[PDB]
Amino acid sequence: LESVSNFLKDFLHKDRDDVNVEIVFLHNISPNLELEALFKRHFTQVEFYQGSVLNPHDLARVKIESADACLILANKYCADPDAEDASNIMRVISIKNYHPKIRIITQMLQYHNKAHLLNIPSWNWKEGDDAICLAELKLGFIAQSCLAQGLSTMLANLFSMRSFIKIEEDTWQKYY
Amino acid sequence: KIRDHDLLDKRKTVTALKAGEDKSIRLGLFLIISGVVS
Amino acid sequence: ELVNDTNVQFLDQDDDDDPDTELYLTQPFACGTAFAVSVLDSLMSATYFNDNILTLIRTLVTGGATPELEALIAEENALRGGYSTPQTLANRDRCRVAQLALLDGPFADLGDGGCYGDLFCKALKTYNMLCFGIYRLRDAHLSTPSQCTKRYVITNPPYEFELVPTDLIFCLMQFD
Amino acid sequence: LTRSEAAMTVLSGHVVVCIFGDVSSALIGLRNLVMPLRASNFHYHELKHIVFVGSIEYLKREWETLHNFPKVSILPGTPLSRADLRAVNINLCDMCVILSANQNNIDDTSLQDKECILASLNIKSMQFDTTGVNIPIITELVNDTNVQFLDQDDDDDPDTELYLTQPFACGTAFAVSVLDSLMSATYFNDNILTLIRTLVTGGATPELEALIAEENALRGGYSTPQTLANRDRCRVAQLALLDGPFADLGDGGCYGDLFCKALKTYNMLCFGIYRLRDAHLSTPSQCTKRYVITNPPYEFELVPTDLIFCLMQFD
Repeated sequence: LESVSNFLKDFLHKDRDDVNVEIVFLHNISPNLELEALFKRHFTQVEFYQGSVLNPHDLARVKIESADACLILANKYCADPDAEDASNIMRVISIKNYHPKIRIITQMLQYHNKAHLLNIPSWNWKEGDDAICLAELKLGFIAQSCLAQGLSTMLANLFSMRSFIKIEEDTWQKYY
Repeated sequence: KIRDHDLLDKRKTVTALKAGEDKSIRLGLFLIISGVVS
Repeated sequence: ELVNDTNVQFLDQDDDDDPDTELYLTQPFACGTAFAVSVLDSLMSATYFNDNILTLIRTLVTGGATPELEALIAEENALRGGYSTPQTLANRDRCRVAQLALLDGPFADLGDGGCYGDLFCKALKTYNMLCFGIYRLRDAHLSTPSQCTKRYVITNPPYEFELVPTDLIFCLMQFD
Repeated sequence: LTRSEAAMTVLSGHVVVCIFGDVSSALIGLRNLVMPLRASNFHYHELKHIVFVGSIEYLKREWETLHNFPKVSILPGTPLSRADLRAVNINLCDMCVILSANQNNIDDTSLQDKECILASLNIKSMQFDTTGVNIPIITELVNDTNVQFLDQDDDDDPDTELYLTQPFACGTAFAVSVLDSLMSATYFNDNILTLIRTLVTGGATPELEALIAEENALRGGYSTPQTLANRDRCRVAQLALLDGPFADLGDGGCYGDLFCKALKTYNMLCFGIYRLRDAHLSTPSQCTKRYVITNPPYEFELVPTDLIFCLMQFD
């Protein structure tokens, strides 16, 4: 209910085009309390499924041969970061085994483990496949701000989709 | 305090038919069965 | 940094606290003094809709780490010391982030109420700086003098935008 | 030894053993893997050098059970670090064995082999002054359904048994679960397990394991004519149809002639053939992968790229 929230608010944003592609979700354990309410709030463009991404049987029913990309999410609040992102590599292996040509977008908790994606013979970043390394960007934005303050909040505003808003007041936030 | 709150923006069409397709098929089956039973 | 972004309330004593507000509205984030990792969840969507954008962030933030260089890091882990050459020495002509003050002689003539569009043109044509944002003093809109040295970030001000001699500008200065 | 010392050393035809070990992890009893490679069958210059790669704190516990053996070496390191396996000259080895001491500290029934699988993909994706995809690998698996991830050009289906799957038929994977069948065979014939014992362990006799039961270590003997006569046993080996003794028959002759010739001339007992996966196709291909044929039926046709298993005599 938190991990999808920051994603869905920006993916289904009103200020992009009628790019109505969001129609699926897939993980073993059943949804809980207001996650089902958040799915019902977007009843037309969610279509969740129970099923495990390690079975080529489950991938076949999700029609992943037809899909444009496969977005993989990982919990930055893990008890052992070097176990999760290693586990997450074989999620990429399972997908690339079932179908080699699909785009993978993924997130990595540590930096060193990012090298492993190049070993998978059908990973080619020149076709779009990429790994968002959380420690690399997190410490990168902070490092950049030691040269000029506010550059972290500058860049973090360029990627989230955001409407223009009018404020009548002369408070600082009118210009912001 | 609570800013402008949010914005009133929504653009949906139930795709074309989903709940109406399910209900109209179900109703047709109910009328078929209750015809035979009657 | 913050692990849970709702704790942003406690970083300052003179803000307005409200748990329903998003980070991007809150004062210590708009000032660039807080940075939770959760603002990077938006980067998934941007990377799906444009592949190119993440490569720009990479070059701007990491200090220009090229696919060629991270191959050596993947193989040996450590950063292997090189012996200098003309081709190596020509490599370091990249741009750097910096911020600049409107109190220096080159721009003080324009910093008493001139419009941003003149400063942009002057700096780019003379020095190739590419001025791209302005870092304003929080209370500079008020006529009443105040001791708040706190500032906030304005991205891409719209040409006819008026600046005051206490403002700082972000730019991409050349190497020489 | 350190990477520098290993790089100064020259190794070829050696065996590299990768161990995912840890300070808390259980003993896997490496004495069992070293022992058959030290059978008195081999001449001293014929022994394969063994190098272990792993965390030294694990090796410290195993090593006091095996320091009596001729050629052994340890590189303290991690199997995932390319600089370590570049230093032990992995591209010239005869076998890379990948083992996990961990198979119980995590109970997820799915993620169980994750560290072990990644080590195989690292070695296959190396490159040298050629790519690493030709290097011999035999990795173990804790849960046999993970066999799917060892290759990119197989057909994945979770309902198939190991014995049908490509990397097991090629002899590059070996889960322990295939030994569950050995119960039935040992019930229906007592004798069969004693044959497996003598063929696999390097001839460990009930007399010898009594000394091991009493002292734990392998007690060094003083040589005698009766001791020296003991080492006339047969050894497993594989042979290529490109040598002069058999090349005359390797262009399409039938296996039955080769069997008779080799047995009558050299007492070899040829018993299986190790075929190149694509040799049936007319289209040339780069797959150096092979599969095992047991006991081919006499009038069976062979091609000059095939290798044969046999039980060569000592001399």
